[PDB]
Amino acid sequence: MNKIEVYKFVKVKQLVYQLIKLYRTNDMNSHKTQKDFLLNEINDIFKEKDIDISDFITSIDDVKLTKKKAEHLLNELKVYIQDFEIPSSSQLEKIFRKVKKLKRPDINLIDTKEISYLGWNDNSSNRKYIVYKNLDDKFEGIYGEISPNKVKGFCKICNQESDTSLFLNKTYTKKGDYICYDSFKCNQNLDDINNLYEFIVKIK
Ligand SMILES: [Zn+2]
Repeated sequence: MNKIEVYKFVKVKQLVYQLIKLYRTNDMNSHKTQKDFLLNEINDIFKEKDIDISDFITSIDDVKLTKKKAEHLLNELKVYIQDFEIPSSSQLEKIFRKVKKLKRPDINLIDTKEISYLGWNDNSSNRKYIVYKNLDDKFEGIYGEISPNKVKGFCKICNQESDTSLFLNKTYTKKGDYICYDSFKCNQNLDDINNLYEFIVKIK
């Protein structure tokens, strides 16, 4: 309501580092239009949700900004992040109703302001489970086979280069693609939940 999704925070962060790239070019005269662009993208992410960010905007509009100063201010923003809600045991069991033996994720390994989706591996069946909220704000889930033999490439969820493996959904006729073996690393890269929805749609 007065907070933002984890994936929007990843985007805000990506925009702040882009500002630093511009500042690294010692010629803000040529890059003024880009600067105002970046600043307005960050602000709009908060305007949508009625959060006052005219403050952080002022703070970051400074050619002498660097990583450290940015990170502190960004960490101060973490307070506005809508945490990922992890389903109860019965909700999880219902999502994966057909799975008789369901390995649960380790809640100690999970920071809920750092995930847009919950992805965890069951190495004993070479499986990955993925849980998320859909467009109607309700839980969905999928699982599939993922080989532990990783190959470097573009993850088809977050679109970045990572240690990836082929995730095969049942849908046999198998549908799938290469994704981050480690979904927690993926979630640090994922700047648009739509990317996950489009992956799901194409393999489901
Ligand atoms: Zn990824």
